[PDB]
Amino acid sequence: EEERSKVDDLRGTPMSVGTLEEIIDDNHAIVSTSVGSEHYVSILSFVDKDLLEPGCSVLLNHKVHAVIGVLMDDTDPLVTVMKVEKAPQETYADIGGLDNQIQEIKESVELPLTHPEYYEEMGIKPPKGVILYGPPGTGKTLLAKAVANQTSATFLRVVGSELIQKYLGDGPKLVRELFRVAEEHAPSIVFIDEIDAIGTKRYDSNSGGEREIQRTMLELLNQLDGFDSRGDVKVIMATNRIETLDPALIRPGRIDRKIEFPLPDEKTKKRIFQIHTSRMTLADDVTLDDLIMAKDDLSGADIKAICTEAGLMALRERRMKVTNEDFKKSKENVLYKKQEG
Amino acid sequence: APPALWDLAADKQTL
Amino acid sequence: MSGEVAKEWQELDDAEKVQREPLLTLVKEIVPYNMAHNAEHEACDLLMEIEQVDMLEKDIDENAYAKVCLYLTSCVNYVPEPENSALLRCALGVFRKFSRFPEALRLALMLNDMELVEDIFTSCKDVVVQKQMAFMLGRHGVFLELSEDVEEYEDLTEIMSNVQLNSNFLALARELDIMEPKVPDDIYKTHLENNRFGGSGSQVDSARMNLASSFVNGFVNAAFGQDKLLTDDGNKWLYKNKDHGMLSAAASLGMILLWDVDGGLTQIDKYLYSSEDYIKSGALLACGIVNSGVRNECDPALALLSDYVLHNSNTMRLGSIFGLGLAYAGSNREDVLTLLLPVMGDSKSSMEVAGVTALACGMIAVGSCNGDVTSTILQTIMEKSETELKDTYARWLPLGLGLNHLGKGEAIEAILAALEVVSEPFRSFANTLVDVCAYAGSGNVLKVQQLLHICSEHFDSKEKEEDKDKKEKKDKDKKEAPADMGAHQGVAVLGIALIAMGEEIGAEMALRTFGHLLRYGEPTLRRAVPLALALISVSNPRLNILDTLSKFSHDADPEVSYNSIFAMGMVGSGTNNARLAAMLRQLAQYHAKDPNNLFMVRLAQGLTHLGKGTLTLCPYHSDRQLMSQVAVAGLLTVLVSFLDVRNIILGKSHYVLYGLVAAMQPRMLVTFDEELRPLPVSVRVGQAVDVV
Ligand SMILES: Nc1ncnc2c1ncn2[C@@H]1O[C@H](COP(=O)(O)OP(=O)(O)O)[C@@H](O)[C@H]1O
Repeated sequence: EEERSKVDDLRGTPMSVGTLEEIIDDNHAIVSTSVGSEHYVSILSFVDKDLLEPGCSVLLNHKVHAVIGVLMDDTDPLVTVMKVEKAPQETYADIGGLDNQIQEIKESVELPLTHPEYYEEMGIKPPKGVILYGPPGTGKTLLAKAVANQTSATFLRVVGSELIQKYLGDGPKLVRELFRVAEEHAPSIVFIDEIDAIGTKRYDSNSGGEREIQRTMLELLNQLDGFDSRGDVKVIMATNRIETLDPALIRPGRIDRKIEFPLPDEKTKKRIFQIHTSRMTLADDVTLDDLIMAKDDLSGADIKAICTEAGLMALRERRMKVTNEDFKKSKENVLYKKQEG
Repeated sequence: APPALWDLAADKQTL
Repeated sequence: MSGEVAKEWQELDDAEKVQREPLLTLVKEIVPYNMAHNAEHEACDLLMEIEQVDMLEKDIDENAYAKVCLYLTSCVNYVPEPENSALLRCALGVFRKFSRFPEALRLALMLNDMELVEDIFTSCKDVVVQKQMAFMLGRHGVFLELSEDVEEYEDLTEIMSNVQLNSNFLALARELDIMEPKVPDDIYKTHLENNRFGGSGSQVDSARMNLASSFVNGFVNAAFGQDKLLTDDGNKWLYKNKDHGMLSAAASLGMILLWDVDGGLTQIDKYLYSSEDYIKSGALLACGIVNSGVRNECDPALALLSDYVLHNSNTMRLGSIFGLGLAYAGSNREDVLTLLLPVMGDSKSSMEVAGVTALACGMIAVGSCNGDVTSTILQTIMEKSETELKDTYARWLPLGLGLNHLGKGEAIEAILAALEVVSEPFRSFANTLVDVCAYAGSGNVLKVQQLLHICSEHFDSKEKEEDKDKKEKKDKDKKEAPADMGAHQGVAVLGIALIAMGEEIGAEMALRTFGHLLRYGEPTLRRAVPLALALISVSNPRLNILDTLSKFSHDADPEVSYNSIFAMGMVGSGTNNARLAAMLRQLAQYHAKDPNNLFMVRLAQGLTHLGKGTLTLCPYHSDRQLMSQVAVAGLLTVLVSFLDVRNIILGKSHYVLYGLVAAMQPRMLVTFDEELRPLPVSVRVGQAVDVV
């Protein structure tokens, strides 16, 4: 009522956007705005003065640097790197053969949160995350796992060494922003994959050094270890190579859970070929047997890629239905493709 | 809203 | 017509037109229509069918054919005779359809059985008959809905079923009754007072006397007053005449006091003798209650208490003579022989002189009566009247009666109310407030009408406030109070205690009005507002209290700082937190003078724990260092030598666990009383409250 027509005059019409530097118990807070402007502002209005905290945006009325209120504004790039979304279409039911492989990690992600009764009544509580690995170039094959975990709860994917040692650090502080922001959105899940921080060699741009990459991995550990953050943000880790990964990681976390990715067997290979050819119409003479027998240790996206080129040449003939002959020669483009490289 | 009412009503002494 | 492939309406209500004539037919024509799939008018034919199976008295088929209906069963054919006829035939006939296995499976609140017995039970409870299936069937879910709005003081009664059905009967009845002002816990407060609740109270553990250990022994030894072990004593028929050994709270307070020594305890020699090197503190205030609750029982420091307070200095005698009878009375009886001798021994001419010991036997009573102490207190105060007079001691006397018994036949209110003639409006605020409220809980609606008419006469123009406050006190949480605040005087103290006491319920639900009265209320009443944090906050004080009052804490106003730190106060002392101990910093760094500073901080010290330690558990050295460093200031500023004992009142007192007081859902009577006076704290009111 009258207060809205009052405080606006004092804070109106213009007011500077300021930054809270530090707080003095007088209700006077040392503030900062461009450039080098410190001051004492004692106001009882809009505050919330407890939750302000230094390093945040406080309004500044031109007469004189007075704070009528506070506006928390983000945005921020790292909040944009979290979502959206996908709520992806890929269930863990769209992949096969890993039912025993998955069923545990599926529990450990849905054992808390959804269906807590057994978990909380049991007084056990292992919500420290998981760890994955698998050859030869899989792991996003386990993003066919995490792609089902993307269908529930809250999630952010941060993967690859590039986002760590890119420029001169500042070390983990990007990892710090990830951990703390995933704690702000808690509950959540952070999926790490293919940790090459030791596996990569060249420093991007001008950067150093190997040990500072090792110490930023170290602080990744301590912030995951950790002293002292109960926030979850669960952590899912994966890679191709478990060799270069240091054991300093495993005892803090993930100590309880890590899965091995096997290569598919005959019925799993056949199963996956059925999964990818479920959509595609194929000629009556298409046979999966000679396929899964002739090929050796291929995962899903390999035979999925031979489906993709089979449909490619099927479009070169403008046929909605792929022929087995063009499936064997179009296949031979990937067969020879791995035999050429 | 009541706490913000009394919160904004102290600006008369504050000014 | 009902089976015509056409979907045309209507097959409802048409049976009333031609009725007897279709009754020359049967359901046989109906069954091929409803049973055959891909046929028109499947469930619509049940609108006609529910009336034929209903008029034929058939049961669970009217249930079965009212499923998709959900509507017509309400209004259905009127003359009431076939309706209560097939209503009681359908009634006794639907429950015989139920629990036929036997022993459940139970129905099987569903939209068929419960919504239909609700639907027709509308017309059942409207005008005619009574006692529907609700008494026949056994469903407590519909028993929730069996009752209609009526005064429940009479509803304590039910059909006696087996203790099997009585246990979950009493559970679902309980959870039905919690929202409600009255709860099965009423046996405590009420009054009542008839022998029924003691009979059924000792019959709930009848007849097993071994596993009866819980609810019986804990109940007799957990009782400070004599009424429960008294009426229940006559209602406890285990053995003969030797159950009185586990009664009278002698071996009770002895056993639980030695288990408290099992779970304690407080330091004796080091602190108290190192303080005895310091001779007498200048506060003359809080040091006596130390040896009150601490010792308990020992005589040697009791003659130091006495022989000192023979000097008569101020009211310092208070906690001392309180340790006189509290020591020996810790178990029983005790001291009530020499407890009251100093009363007449010491014209008072005021409370701090002969009224202190006059308070003693009344508060140290705790279950007496017995019955001598009643007539002894009434007699001893009728001795000293003009010297009392109406003011300083009359504050504390009713606390020696109403505590022990609410429905006590003795009226000490009238004899103490003949002294009202002094006409002073001021001292009669805090005097007549808990003077008239502290005599009894009453419950008769007559008492406050009496005392309003004979007291007012007229009116006091002032006390009337507190008198409607006493009425609103008499009844408890009847929901009558939200109707009693409509006055909401410019005095406005009606609303503060009216919402304080006026609602006792587990769910707060009082946030809307408790905030609406501060947002809508006149100025300076918000000073009174946080004081309602005493009652409703027993559930979850952590979130809301330090939230709201955290804003009220750094306010420069010493009144809302004082009444805030109290507003949190004891209900905020239930448990501790890192926010409290960390917040204690710079609460004590303020440069303000006056007692409000160390009442804020030093009362904020007692919220860390209550009667817990020190051996076992939390160390006493840290308190020694905090109270030792903060006392370096002023230098005296004797209030620092008042605060150092202030925290260790509750700190080193121990020997009593609260918890809350209390877990049984009574309330401490000395706390609300005393904490109402120092709100305008001036001289000795703080020490009167320091009886604690
Ligand atoms: N066995 C399988 N079953 C179903 N889908 C699979 C399988 N293997 C791989 N895929 C699909 O192919 C992709 C494989 O990713 P990949 O390149 O092997 O791992 P990375 O990129 O981590 O090295 C996944 O996105 C998945 O959708």
